[PDB]
Order: sequence, then structure tokens, then C-alpha cells
Amino acid sequence: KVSVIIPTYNERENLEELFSRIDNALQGLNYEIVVVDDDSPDRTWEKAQELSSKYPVKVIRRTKEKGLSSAVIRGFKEASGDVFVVMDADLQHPPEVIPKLIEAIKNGSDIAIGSRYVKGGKVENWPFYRKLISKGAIMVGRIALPKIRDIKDPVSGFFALRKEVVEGVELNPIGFKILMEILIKGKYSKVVEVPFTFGISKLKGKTIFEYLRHIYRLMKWEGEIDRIVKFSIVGLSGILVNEGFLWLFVNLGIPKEIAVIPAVELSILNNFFWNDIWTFKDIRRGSIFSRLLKFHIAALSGAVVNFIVYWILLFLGIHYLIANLVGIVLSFGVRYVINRHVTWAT
Ligand SMILES: CC(C)=CCC/C(C)=C/CC/C(C)=C/CC/C(C)=C\CC/C(C)=C/CC/C(C)=C/CC/C(C)=C/CC/C(C)=C/CC/C(C)=C\CC/C(C)=C/CC[C@@H](C)CCOP(=O)(O)O[C@@H]1O[C@H](CO)[C@@H](O)[C@H](O)[C@@H]1O
Ligand SMILES: Nc1nc2c(ncn2[C@@H]2O[C@H](COP(=O)(O)OP(=O)(O)O)[C@@H](O)[C@H]2O)c(=O)[nH]1
Repeated sequence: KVSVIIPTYNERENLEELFSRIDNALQGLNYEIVVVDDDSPDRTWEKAQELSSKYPVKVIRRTKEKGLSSAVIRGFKEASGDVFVVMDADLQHPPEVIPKLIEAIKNGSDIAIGSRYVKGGKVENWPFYRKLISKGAIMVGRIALPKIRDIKDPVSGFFALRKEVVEGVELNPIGFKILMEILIKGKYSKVVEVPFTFGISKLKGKTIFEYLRHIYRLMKWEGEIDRIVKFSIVGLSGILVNEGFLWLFVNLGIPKEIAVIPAVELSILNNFFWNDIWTFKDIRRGSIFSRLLKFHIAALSGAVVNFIVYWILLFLGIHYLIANLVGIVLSFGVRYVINRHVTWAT
């Protein structure tokens, strides 16, 4: 039995077409429609209860708690199906792909994502710059949350999941996107993605911080924020050991220009040690030597980046200290990422 969770705000002119084509695609099968409307200044909450004659439609309206992810959480609570399908009422999400979503869940996947960006997937009547802010955020997600590194459209509002995935789980009401909360905090072993087409208005830069604020939150939960802190404490530890050996070498008659080289190299080694027994102690794999060599490529990558970022900022007219500092900060940035996805890959 399938519950099709449709959260709404000001959506009257679609419920007809919506329910018609939901029912059309699911003809015969055991399904319901749980609608969660947050007291719409629109007839929606009433028109749905109206349409509950032709179509299997439950309608909960709430007067005290609103928000999309807030709804879907309740949409889970108030459902009664073996499989949840979540989508949007506007019809940007086609009810006809819903049968693919469940079939996929039938053949053993825990979560079936309706995906813009798998082979088969399409986006139309979207401009290039709105099309690629998308792939760019998605790209911040996949890199920053290694759990979902391999998911093409992990920010979809259109997905199906077994009821088990999200039960006994405190999903977060605020979270900007609920499918994300689920991929991070839910219980599962398999995820597929189904190709669909995004069907036939702007959004300020404030929600961009809201999306990023979500990702920072997922990160604290996942422990990455914790790792990054410790990684930084080593980084400082290395910045110290680099200098301490330099002084120790110039004073023993090693010309600074020769001296710097063992200095930096013992500094890369020091860094490797403490990261491999503190920050990424959990996720070590294979040869320690192969991990060591990996770390070197990451150090080097961090340095090449510091350099390039510094000069490009300078040439843009940025103050040398800001430019030097932004150089260091994006250097720890890239060094971490590579270490996280290559040196200690998972
Ligand atoms: C360069 C280096 C990597 C800097 C390090 C970065 C930092 C410092 C890392 C520090 C360590 C930590 C943070 C680890 C994590 C790292 C991570 C966070 C970032 C690292 C990745 C790096 C920085 C990327 C770059 C490194 C570069 C400089 C290198 C030069 C080479 C290359 C060529 C350079 C390219 C430049 C690069 C690619 C820029 C990446 C960002 C761009 C600018 C796009 C930001 C966009 C986001 C933020 C907008 C908000 C999202 C909206 C869009 C929501 C809305 O989403 P949707 O609408 O789609 O969602 C839908 O919603 C609708 C509702 O209608 C539903 O119907 C749908 O189903 C669906 O749900
Ligand atoms: N109940 C409820 N539904 C919402 C809310 N926000 C959006 N919706 C519904 O979500 C679907 C698409 O949401 P949309 O606003 O386009 O995406 P968003 O930008 O991530 O919030 C539509 O069917 C809306 O009716 C909300 O706060 N409460």
C-alpha cells in the first residue's frame, strides 16, 4: 500500500489534474494521498477534502506549525503505507514516473530518488544559469557529505522510500531539504535514481545560506565538522614542526635553502602521523605507505592552490594580507577534501 505525501501551500488549480493522473498511473493498486496544508489563504485545504470523493485523499490542515520539511515529517506521521512517495503538487513532478519509483523500491532498493540528473533525466524551460546553480549546489553537497558522494540529485523533492528508512529517526523540521536529512540520518543500504523530466520566478541569496546552513548541520551530525577541527589542529602542529626543524637546521650549518627541504618534509610527515591516528583514525585502509604517498599529493595540491589563489586575488586588487590569508584557508580546504576522498577514501 503506498502513501503519496503531497504537502501544499496555495495549490488549487492542480489538485484536479494532479489526482487524476496519480490515480491514472496507480490504477488498481493500494494507495492513498496524504495532503498536508498549512492553513492556505487559498481554497486548497477545503478543495482537497472536496476532491476526497473521486480520489483516496486524506487532508490534514494545521494552523500552528508550517514549513515544507515540517510538513513532510508530519506527512510521514499521518501516513499508513508500506511505501512513501513524496512529491510536489504543481506538476513539475510527473505522477506517471511514480510507477518506476515503486518498481525500483520493489526490486530491492531502500530509497528511489526521482532524479533530474541521471542518464535519462532532463530539465526543460529552465535557463542555463539557474540550471547550473543547481549542479553547483548539488556538487557542494556530494563533496562535503561523503555519504552521498555518488548521488546525482540528492536534493530532489521527488522520491519514494520504504516506511522503515525514516521511522525511529529524528528528521529535522527546519532542514532545508528533507531528502537530504533522510540520506544522512535514515536507515538504508541501497539507493537508486530514476530519470525524469522537470516539467513546464527567482530565489534570493538568503535561501542559499539556508541550504548551506543545512549542509553545515548535516556535517556536524556526520562528524565531518569534528574531523575538520582536528585536522586543523594538526595543520597548526605542522606549521610549528616545520619551523622548529628549520631553526634546528640553519644553526647546525645547514644553509636555510637546503634546510627548508628536510624541514617541510618532516612537517608533512608529522602531519601524516597525527591525522592517521586522530582525525581519520576510523577510516584507514590498505598500506600505510600508500596512504602516506596520498597525503603528499594532498600537501602539494594545497600549496599549488595557496599560490594560485594568492596571486589571482592580488591581481584583483585585494590586500596582500587578506589575499595571503584566503590563500591559506582555501588551502586547508582543498587539502582536507583530497585527504577525505583519496588518502582516507570511503
Ligand atoms: C577551490 C577549493 C575547493 C576551495 C575549498 C572550499 C571550502 C573552503 C572547503 C573547506 C573544507 C570543508 C568545507 C569540506 C567541504 C567542501 C565543500 C563545502 C565545497 C568544496 C567544493 C569546491 C569549493 C567547489 C569550487 C572549487 C573551484 C573554485 C575550483 C576551480 C575549478 C572549477 C572549474 C571551478 C568551478 C566553480 C565551482 C563549481 C563553484 C561551486 C558552487 C557554485 C558557485 C554554485 C552554488 C549553488 C548553491 C550554494 C545555491 C543554493 C542551492 C539552491 C539551488 C537551492 C535549490 O536547489 P534546487 O532548486 O535544484 O532543488 C529543487 O527544488 C525544487 C523546488 O521547486 C524541486 O522541485 C526539485 O525537485 C529540487 O528539489
Ligand atoms: N504545507 C506546505 N507546503 C509547501 C510549503 N512550501 C512549499 N510547499 C509545497 O511544496 C511544493 C513545491 O515546493 P516549492 O516551494 O516549489 O519548493 P521549496 O522552494 O523548496 O520550498 C508545492 O506543492 C507547494 O505547495 C509549506 O511551507 N507548507
